[PDB]
Amino acid sequence: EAILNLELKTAGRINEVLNTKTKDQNIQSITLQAEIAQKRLDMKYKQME
Amino acid sequence: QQIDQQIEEENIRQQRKALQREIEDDVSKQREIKGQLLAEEFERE
Repeated sequence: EAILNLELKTAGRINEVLNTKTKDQNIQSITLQAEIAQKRLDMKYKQME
Repeated sequence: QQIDQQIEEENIRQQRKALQREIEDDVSKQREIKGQLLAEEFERE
């Protein structure tokens, strides 16, 4: 029983890490696309002015 | 000795984590830089 909870401690650790790296990158995705949307403002506004 | 070493086997299983933190740093760099760059896009225009 203690052995099995070692394996499923490991599974837990892995899943924590997977969401950490997955959502880091998925939040970055969208975030930087939002930065592109932000780019639309600032980029065109230089010449708009 | 086997008990002692089942314990040590786990002590050794207990660096990857520090690298995971380092990986978050790698994202921070590049994330900030792309937004830096949109700010530069306005400057560059």
